Amino acid sequence: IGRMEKALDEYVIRGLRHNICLLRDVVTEPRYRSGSITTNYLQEQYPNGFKKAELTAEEMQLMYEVAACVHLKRERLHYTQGTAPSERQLYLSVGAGQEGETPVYVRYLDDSHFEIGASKHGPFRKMEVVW
Amino acid sequence: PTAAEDLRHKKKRLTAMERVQLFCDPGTFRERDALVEHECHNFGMEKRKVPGDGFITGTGKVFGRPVFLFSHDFTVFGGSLSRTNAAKVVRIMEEAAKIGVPVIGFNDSGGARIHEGVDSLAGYADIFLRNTLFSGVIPQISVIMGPCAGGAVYSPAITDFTFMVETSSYMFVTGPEVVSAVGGKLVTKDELGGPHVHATKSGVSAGTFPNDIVAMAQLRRLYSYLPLSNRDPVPVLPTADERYRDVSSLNTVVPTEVKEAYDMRDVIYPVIDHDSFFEIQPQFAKNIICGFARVEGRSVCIIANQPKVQAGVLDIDSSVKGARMVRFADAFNIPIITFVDVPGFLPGVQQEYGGIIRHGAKLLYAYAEATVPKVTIITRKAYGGAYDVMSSKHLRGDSNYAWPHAEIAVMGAAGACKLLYSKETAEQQAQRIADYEKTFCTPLSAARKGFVDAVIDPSETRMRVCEDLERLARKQLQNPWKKHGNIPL
Amino acid sequence: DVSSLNTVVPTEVKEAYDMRDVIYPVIDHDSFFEIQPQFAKNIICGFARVEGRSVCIIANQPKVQAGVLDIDSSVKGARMVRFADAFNIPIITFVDVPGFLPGVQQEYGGIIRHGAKLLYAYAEATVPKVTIITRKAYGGAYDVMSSKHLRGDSNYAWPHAEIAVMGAAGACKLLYSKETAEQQAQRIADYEKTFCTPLSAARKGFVDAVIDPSETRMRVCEDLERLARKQLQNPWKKHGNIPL
Ligand SMILES: O=CCCCC[C@@H]1SC[C@@H]2NC(=O)N[C@@H]21
Ligand SMILES: O=CCCCC[C@@H]1SC[C@@H]2NC(=O)N[C@@H]21
Repeated sequence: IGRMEKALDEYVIRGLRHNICLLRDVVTEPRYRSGSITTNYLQEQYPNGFKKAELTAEEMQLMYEVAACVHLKRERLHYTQGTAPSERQLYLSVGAGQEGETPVYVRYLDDSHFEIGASKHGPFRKMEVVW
Repeated sequence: PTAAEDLRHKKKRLTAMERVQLFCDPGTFRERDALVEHECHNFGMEKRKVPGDGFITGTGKVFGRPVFLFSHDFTVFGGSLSRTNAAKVVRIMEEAAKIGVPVIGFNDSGGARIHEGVDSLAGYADIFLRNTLFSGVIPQISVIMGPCAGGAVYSPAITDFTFMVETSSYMFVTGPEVVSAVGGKLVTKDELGGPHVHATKSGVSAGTFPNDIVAMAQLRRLYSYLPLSNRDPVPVLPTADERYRDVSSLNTVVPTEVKEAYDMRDVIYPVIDHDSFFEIQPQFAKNIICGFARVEGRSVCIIANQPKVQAGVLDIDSSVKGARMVRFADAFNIPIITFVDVPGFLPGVQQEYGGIIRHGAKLLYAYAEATVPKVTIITRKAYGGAYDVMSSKHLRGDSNYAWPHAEIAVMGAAGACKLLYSKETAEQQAQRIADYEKTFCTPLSAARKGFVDAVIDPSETRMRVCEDLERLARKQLQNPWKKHGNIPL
Repeated sequence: DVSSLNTVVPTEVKEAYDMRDVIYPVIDHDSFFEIQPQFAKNIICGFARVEGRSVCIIANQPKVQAGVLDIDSSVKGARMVRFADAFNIPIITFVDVPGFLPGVQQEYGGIIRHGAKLLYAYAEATVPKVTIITRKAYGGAYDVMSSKHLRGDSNYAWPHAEIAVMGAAGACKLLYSKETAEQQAQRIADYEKTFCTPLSAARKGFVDAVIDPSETRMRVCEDLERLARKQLQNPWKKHGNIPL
């Protein structure tokens, strides 16, 4: 299953819609991983239309961190020669109303390594992003 | 400390200094002049002097490259110009003329300052002359953040590109009060000169943005494309994308039926680098696309027809749009890449009553006068004078290519069959139109004459374009000596 | 960090100071090569480096003769400016002048010819120029020492500067012919307060900005880096006709 989970996310499809979200949500459901299912499983678990499951706090935090890293990496490309920055303090907030402003730092110690933290003078984790 | 700007933000609007701070780098703005007064002494203006005098001019720095800018201030006197406001702008433009640096201005003026008399006209004239002289020397970009009325509208017009903000901006020559006075019609300011009107109807505005923040964010991206001056070379940026990336999806873009339509962006996007298109005038004359893009890390100019809208037929507005884009691109040594799909010109009385002859000649003049490297690709068809206009090989074109299902003919098969057989026996349609289209509506004849270099598979377009654009990097061509041309206005 | 420049200028207008205390912090360490050190000591000329590039230095000195322009100083500065411009070398000047040296010997020796040489050299030059007014600039001396109107690139002043037509006494005398006696006390002070300050010259637009003395190195490096590629040309001539 884990393999499928991972393999679903690496399938790049552009130009038309698909049902990969439904497959992902069905596989990730703890009912499906319980061990047994039924033939009325789908409509039993999807009474009104279809609604994809949401994200937990840590997943949304990780998405924020990766977004900040990507922003910094693409920003450094446009600068000329060595006149480029290496650290910022960003304020990420999804939604049109800035729901949950989360301050973020970034350091870009190498080509594919950062020092993400809460802000300046905050403990750093040194994750990795390759894009 | 957030003093004196609470009144501004309460109206859901930003300040000039905040806009300047958002545009440039975090700490690289050096305000030039800050303690200047109007010295008017008329109509009870001897009092209420202001330190900044309603203008903010500085130098700044974007992406490590220098810039010059100025911003109007709406709080102070409504942003009106004077004998003294225009002096700062003139000094900035003169300095940016000595050094090869561009100029960007954020217009917010409410009109002229009446209390100065004709001195406002003097300042306007000086700014107009500087814009006229320095156009083609340094790129000029203008953004309109608020009201812009009176005769001040003309200086943004001479500038290369004008952008507009959606909710709280407008521009026109004469106010609606005079329109009501003379004609008797009641029209609001937005109905007269709103951003939508200039985006779709008049064709003056080159774009529209939803917010000031987005305006700055994308203005930086636009600035990343431009060359610094007239004599400086085209910028080249590092990029991980490579010319060996596979593009085989182009083999299927063109439908096998001649009456079905397709989107030209499906051809434009694969050739250029990923996520590197900046469309210019997206909502005006949609049958033609113009903008900037990068090919192997160097900025180029894109001009292509679109059979999605009106069968990709040339027109007045499309001609003006393409002509302006080509002229600007050539003025600053930027390569041009074109994609051709045209059945001809739009037929109609309104067209001749509006002067198609003048307007359609502008694109041809711009294409013929240009001396930058050109690359042309004929995908499906090219008929009549439209084939000549859209950068044909005879107009000193560098390299021309065609796709295996193209067609290059004098006109459609029906008209040729009609003219070639006056009173030939009836039913001549079936056994003559098919034969003529088979024999002469194909790139074989044009290739025999030598009008296309080679017939290529659609999968090799990126390879060919990168090769040619790399080889043509150092072409030196010059026109005969002239004081200047005489373009059909 | 150069914060020692905040204290170089004394708070009294009649006390003297050494201009080298202003010259040395701005340029790089141990990089001054004085030219003609023992002749016309009221003016200093030489070569120096700013951020690794050679520049030309021309500054007055209130230590010697109140920093007053003269014949010999004019010749020295004119030759230095002409040589520096001939070979595309940036020029940086520091201004502190009360005027020209008064005396019969001066007119009997041709001050009119010699003082025009420095003005000609400053006006003819096309290299980037930077000017800093520390304390004062009066009369034609302000015009001669690379004023903004002579196609100067950037001009700066310090917060206690003074730019006026002449001293307060002469202006008060000419502005009130036979005004009631004791006019000295309540007129000279007022005129010096109102017009012997950089506010009026900044209002007219003759100085770009009024800066803290601690930012001089930053401003000079920024301007000299930006001005690296200026291209200016004079009208066509076989050659000039300088006042010999
Ligand atoms: O066959 C009759 C109408 C054909 C029009 C073909 C297109 S429409 C606009 C343009 N002008 C032409 O003469 N041909 C094309
Ligand atoms: O007040 C009387 C004498 C003031 C002289 C001030 C200095 S001396 C040389 C130069 N020439 C002037 O007119 N003023 C300065």
